[PDB]
Amino acid sequence: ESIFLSAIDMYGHQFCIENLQKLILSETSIFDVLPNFFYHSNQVVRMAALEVYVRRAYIAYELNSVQHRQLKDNTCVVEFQFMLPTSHPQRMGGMVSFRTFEDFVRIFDEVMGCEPIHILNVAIKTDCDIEDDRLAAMFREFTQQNKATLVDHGIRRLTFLVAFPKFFTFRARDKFEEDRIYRHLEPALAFQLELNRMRNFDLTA
Amino acid sequence: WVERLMKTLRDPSLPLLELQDIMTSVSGRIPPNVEKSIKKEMAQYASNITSVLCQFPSQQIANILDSHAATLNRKSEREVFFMNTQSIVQLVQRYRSGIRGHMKAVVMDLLRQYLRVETQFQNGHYDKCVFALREENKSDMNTVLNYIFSHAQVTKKNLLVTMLIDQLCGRDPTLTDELLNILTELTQLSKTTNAKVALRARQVLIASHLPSYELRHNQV
Repeated sequence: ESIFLSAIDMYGHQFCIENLQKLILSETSIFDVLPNFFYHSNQVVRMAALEVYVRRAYIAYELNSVQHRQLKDNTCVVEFQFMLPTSHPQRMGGMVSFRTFEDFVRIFDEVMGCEPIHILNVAIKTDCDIEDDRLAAMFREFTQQNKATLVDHGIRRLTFLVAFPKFFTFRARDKFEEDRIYRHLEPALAFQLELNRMRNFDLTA
Repeated sequence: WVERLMKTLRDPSLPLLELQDIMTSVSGRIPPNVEKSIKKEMAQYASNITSVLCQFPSQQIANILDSHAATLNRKSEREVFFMNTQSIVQLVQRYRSGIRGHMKAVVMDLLRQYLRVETQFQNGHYDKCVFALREENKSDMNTVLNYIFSHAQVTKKNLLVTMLIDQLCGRDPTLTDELLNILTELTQLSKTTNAKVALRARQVLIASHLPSYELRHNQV
């Protein structure tokens, strides 16, 4: 929290940069803390979060371009362009944060404006009562109606990050919007589980 | 003019446009290897405009150019390469320290232009300075006239210098070993007409040694 909030007064002092580099390049988990940086007072740390978390998560991916965009709101988005060197032979993605439910559904088609290579992630401030069913139904109610993830350009998966962090990954393209297998997993760190090895099995989480 | 210079120098897309202008005017006589490397680096920097963990890749362009130089291909690969890349070398040299370092260095150059004039009107009366300049510049009296002409409008120069110092060492409590030398020389302008530019300079020399309220707030 100190590293994240201290770089926001003025960035480019050549010590906050290395601190963010340490946070991205460290082995210790910091995902129990990152989702809580919605603003906390500042409204710029959003970008500072959105660029670190992804960087922290997408370790097996060759990330070549990060960009910070903002809508004419208090909605900052970060877009990413990356690729796999020697796996499934260019991907893109983006991440945005919202407040408690509604800014997500309100400007969903706008924040989307970053083969279905696009990967869209979203974080929402619901810091209460770890309850998979309620949050899952809340997000699924919107994904079951809004199919922009298929008809806009094609988005492989939509990740719902509840702020310790609870991850609900959905695919509103062909299948029912639910995933009991990759729940609570970061979709970029889903490879670091050796769970795809269970090829000959129908799994039940 | 000062505010627009400040905002322009802080806009990350400026050296991108300088790169585009020097490279578009030179489409040939450059090896395709260094050209493609520069293209990829500037495309990355363009895709990462106005985002954290982003700086102009001057060092990477310098690296690929100096690598092709280290290979040192002979017989019209040496001379053509070393000549038709000097613009990009100058571009990375200007932005060797990033957009912020270039921003500070430009104002430093303006302040050095100020000192270039005013350091000749200290250490003596007016007539002593004029005589010394005539003795130093025997082969041309235009130089002495330029000196006197510049010194005539020293009050307007002082106003612009105050506006420059306001944006060079303001909300950034830190000073390098180059700004400090300019400020030291600028504070030694004992002549009262330049007191305005000395006094403010001393403020900087004492202002950039204070806490930013972030250390105390975070720790407490």
